[PDB]
Amino acid sequence: FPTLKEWVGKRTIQQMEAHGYSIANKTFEGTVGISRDDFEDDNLGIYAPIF
Amino acid sequence: MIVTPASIKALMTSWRKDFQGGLEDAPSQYNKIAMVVNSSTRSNTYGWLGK
Repeated sequence: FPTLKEWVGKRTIQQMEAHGYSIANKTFEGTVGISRDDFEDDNLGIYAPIF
Repeated sequence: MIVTPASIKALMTSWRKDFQGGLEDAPSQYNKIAMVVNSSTRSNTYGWLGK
């Protein structure tokens, strides 16, 4: 609101404002692929932690 | 006074074992910076997976 000021004649009508701001969201992706044979015959256990 | 030879006078000593361990070795402090792993065969192989 505008600051109060000394009153002399008649009231002077004043104005305010308003603001706006928008954020648009985005899509993100990551993909890896491994052969089925290589995954299945994995006795060591090195490809387990991919998930 | 009996004038004994030098070798006889040199044999008149007592053996003391207060000096037995010599000078002790430095403290062992390698566990603070090293990880101990036991091997069972010709060599060890380590493997990890990237991110």
